[PDB]
Amino acid sequence: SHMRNIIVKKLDVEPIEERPTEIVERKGLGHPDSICDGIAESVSRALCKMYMEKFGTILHHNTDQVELVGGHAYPKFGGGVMVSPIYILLSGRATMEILDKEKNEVIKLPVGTTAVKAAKEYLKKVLRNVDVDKDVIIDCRIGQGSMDAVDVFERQKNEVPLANDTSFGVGYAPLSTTERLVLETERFLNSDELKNEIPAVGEDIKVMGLREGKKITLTIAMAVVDRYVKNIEEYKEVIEKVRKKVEDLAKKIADGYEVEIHINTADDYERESVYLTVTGTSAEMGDDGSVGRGNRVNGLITPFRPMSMEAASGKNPVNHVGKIYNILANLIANDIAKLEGVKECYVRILSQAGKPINEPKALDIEIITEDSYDIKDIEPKAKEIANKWLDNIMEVQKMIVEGKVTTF
Amino acid sequence: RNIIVKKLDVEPIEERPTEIVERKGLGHPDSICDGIAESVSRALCKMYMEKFGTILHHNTDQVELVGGHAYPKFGGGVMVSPIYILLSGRATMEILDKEKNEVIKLPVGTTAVKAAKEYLKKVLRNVDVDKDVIIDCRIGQGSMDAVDVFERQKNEVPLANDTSFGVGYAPLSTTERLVLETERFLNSDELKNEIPAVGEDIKVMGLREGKKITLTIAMAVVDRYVKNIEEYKEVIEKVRKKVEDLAKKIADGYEVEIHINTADDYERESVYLTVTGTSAEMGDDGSVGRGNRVNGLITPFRPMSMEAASGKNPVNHVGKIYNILANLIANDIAKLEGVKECYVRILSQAGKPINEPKALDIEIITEDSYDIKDIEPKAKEIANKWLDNIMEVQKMIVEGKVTTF
Repeated sequence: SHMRNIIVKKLDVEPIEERPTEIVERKGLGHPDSICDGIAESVSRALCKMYMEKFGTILHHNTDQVELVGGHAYPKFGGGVMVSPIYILLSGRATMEILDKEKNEVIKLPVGTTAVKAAKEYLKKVLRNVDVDKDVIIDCRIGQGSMDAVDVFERQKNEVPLANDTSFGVGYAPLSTTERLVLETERFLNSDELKNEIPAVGEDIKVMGLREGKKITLTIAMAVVDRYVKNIEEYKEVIEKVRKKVEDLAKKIADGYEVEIHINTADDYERESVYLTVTGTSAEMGDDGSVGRGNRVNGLITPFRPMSMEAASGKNPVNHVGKIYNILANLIANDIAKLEGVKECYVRILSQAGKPINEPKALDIEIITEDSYDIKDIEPKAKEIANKWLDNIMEVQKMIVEGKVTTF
Repeated sequence: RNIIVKKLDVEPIEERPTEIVERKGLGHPDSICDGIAESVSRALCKMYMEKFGTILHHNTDQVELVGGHAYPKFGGGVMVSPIYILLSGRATMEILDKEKNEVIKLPVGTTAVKAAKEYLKKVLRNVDVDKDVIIDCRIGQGSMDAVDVFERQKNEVPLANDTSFGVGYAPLSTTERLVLETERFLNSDELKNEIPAVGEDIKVMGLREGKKITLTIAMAVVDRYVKNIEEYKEVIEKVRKKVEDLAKKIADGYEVEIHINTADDYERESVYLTVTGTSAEMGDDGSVGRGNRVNGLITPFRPMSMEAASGKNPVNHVGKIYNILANLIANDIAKLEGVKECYVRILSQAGKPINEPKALDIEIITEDSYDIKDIEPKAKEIANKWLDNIMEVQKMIVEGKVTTF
């Protein structure tokens, strides 16, 4: 009986698959932009766990500022050289010290050391061929603010925070064939199973998908680790080996479509100018990176779907509307898309400033129905799903801190 | 050429119930970074042209602003901690004299730091670039394979540096024009000279619901020009009236509400006061490609590209060229009779000439009682016209005749 501003509307347009063209991009884990997103969010999570240990609540912070400066290297067949380390600057702000006037005590939290440690551990986790001791410099200019113990006491209540702004979030489901193919391609090429078989495949993998009717062209930029290819011959074999595996993958999840696969199209086998790297990432020299310039929270870049321009990674998981709403929108859309009769679902949430974040000014649910289905039969199920997620909005916070949802 | 044209049968933008549009003004920390990034690129282009008569490889689309600290006060406050800015990205740092067998270093560092400081002085009137701002530089040499692609056919038609897409659309909706022109007006020299209290950090958000547009402005006020809270209120109300008169010009028929600095607390005198005219002094951070698209707007009800045009080289970086190109094509197609709305998406393939996109995608919402088959060939010609004159895009960018944010 709790009445929210939820809107369910029938959408009478062509579903995504029936539209003639589609363009989808994904920047893989080792791409400099995705490295920065990953670090930003890993630092946030680390700081959250820090605050939770000491106070049992999360204090205010935002670490959605991370700059990766390309290093210096000299790739060579058989093994190249890393000349200058990658430089990474951690920025943002985080609550550092707590002033307690009553008991006359001052607590200070390991903001800087936690941040640097978290960033370094994330790099070790994803980049197989980067020695973080010598190949990376992690610097930190995160602001260290103070806070009254009184406000900490209020935070420990863990009530639903009030929306500090009029902001929005957007999501949709399900993923189209192209979207699924782009996503799973990057995931597969960065899976441990494949790396074991083809160690030459670096983590800096970028996948572009172009659908023309029922034909999908995949264009892949794949950084090759030079110590695993002793000449151009072996380099070529890596490309064709990967190609065949991606062909097999496309036949599993995009059967019925015509699939074309292009890899490292900028290569020139004649001049021996190819996508060769020492560390398996263009972060080593070729390409710089920063936060919020790549994937959206659903892990994709989709100019045929609605996209928020806000960078979710590193944002305050407590009271940043944009981050929470973009994740929540994608969680709601995903569940509604499972409902019988729903072919396509779009969710948009708009906050009411001054009101709890789970009491939005408007939540729009647009549904393309399957044939012979009545939107009015779906609507009550859909509104229930939305209200359920809104009721459990604090659990969504936990999911983020526990890394159970993606921010890029 | 791979030019695709489609009729798009959806509700036009103005007829949609809800519309949200944002613009970050020139003084906003994110737009500062975008502007600095492009200023560095333009400067390096000029420097390379002077020494070699050609533009050498670079991509300075990386600028990080770490917020400083300040202490604003009625009549004039003071900075406490300087604003740290890091110039980053790629550039041709040196050339090898194979004949003399010596490396010759190019003035990238001095050129970049100078271009950065000059831009700040141009967009932030009340900043002291000596004590308020620190500008560091870590621009480095680009990879060997990237420079190779850049040099393969620079003399002919350049080869795409990468596989990327830009987007564009036309025309602008009433809400979009209102947001865009609101910021531009308040950040115009004519206005700021009239009302020196108006800082350049102006964020404008437009929320349309039906035929009602709520215009929300966050405007930094320069504290040296407001002696008290009363004078502060006078600035707010004076700007408000200016925006009202503007709304009557370009948003006739719409109920336009105007909210300025909604977080202000007049009782506690806790308002949007600044020393420098930017929230960069308030510990707020900024970086490149976190704000406006090349059309100058953030538009979730429109298609967008995540590529950041600012700082990228105007020679072979499709992430810049195609976003500018898509906008140019969209504008022309929108002029055609029968075209209500136009959407242009241009995809590259790394290694292929920039005038040979993997796909040049066009969508058109036709006016009522208009055939797409009549408009279709008109659209292709416009697209072909521009691809034939793709080198003019570089020219327009280097000559600073187009915005990147």
